Amino acid sequence: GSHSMRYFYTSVSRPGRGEPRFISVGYVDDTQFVRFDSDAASPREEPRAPWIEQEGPEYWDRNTQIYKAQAQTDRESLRNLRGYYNQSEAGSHTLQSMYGCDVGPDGRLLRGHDQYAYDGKDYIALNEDLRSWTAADTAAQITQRKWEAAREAEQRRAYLEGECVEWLRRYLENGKDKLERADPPKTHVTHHPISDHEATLRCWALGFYPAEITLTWQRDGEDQTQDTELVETRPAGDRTFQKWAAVVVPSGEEQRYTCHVQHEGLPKPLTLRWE
Amino acid sequence: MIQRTPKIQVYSRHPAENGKSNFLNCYVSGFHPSDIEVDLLKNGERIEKVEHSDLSFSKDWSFYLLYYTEFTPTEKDEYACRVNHVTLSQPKIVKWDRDM
Amino acid sequence: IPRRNVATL
Repeated sequence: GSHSMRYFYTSVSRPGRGEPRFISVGYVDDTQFVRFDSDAASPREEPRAPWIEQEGPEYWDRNTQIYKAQAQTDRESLRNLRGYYNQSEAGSHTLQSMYGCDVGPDGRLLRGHDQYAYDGKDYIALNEDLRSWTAADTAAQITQRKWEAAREAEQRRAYLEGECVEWLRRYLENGKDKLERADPPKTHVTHHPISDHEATLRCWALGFYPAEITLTWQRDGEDQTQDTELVETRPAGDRTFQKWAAVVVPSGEEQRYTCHVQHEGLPKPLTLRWE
Repeated sequence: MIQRTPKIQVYSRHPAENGKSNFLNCYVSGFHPSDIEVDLLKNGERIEKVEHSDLSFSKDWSFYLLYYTEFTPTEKDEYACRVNHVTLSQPKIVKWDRDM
Repeated sequence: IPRRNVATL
């Protein structure tokens, strides 16, 4: 299938309390596989998925040095940024970075990603062409002019089209069923009397991977979108996800309601009922 | 500077059964900035050794964390998640309900 | 694997 690799970096300044805290995490699709935290006792890239543990000590050692250098670079960026925005040197600011590659079933690069946000707002993004930038404002234009003059996009293309795609392809091979085969949800309906005239029907989807899923209630085959309470998809803490959809129904009318489940792991879309 | 209020869900990893070991989760998402305080409470008291996921963020740059602890649900014991954030004027307490 | 990139904003 189609797959993604993404690195997510968060730098948070704390002027007076030392260098900004740098945290990195790496994902393949919805699976986290690495982390680094500048505030750990011995900062190093650590595994967070079983299938990366096989990578040798030079993998871990290279990546650790890259994160330590990136923490220093981000520290410099935050200084430049408070300067560009004419902000106080006393306050805490956030720099987030998100980069990686989307690849199709053939494992060819579909799209490259390389963007930044300052204080939770879009700042600069590499465009789909991977050769030009979109700056959000005049501050971001300073970064843009510098990175154009330095041919930064050209330097970054190499990683997105090369190492990003080849290491993703590697991780996908080594993850095997964990990354390439969808885990279908375990589904059930529960019934929660509110009074003698109303009851809640709750349709559960548990232990599924990846996160993408659709849950809907239907009354006599008609979608009940207006009257469905749908919780945001949430992590189980074991690399799988959960979701539920609930509808309030008149007592004795339960038989009119069906829950409909769409997920990549199911042989076909499921219809469930109170049973 | 963007501020986004955290969304909170409190739930078990598996469907709760009294006297069966489980995981109590507090999922805090959609917040900015990243500075946040999350405590799991048992009968109003802070649970110790509570762990959390590595700080991550969504396509809109909003942060999410899972706070979790091992627990054995019983009939009587009450669990909750207490969240403090710059966007909240009071700490937000969400009670665990095993049907949610 | 993460990229090596030393460019500041």
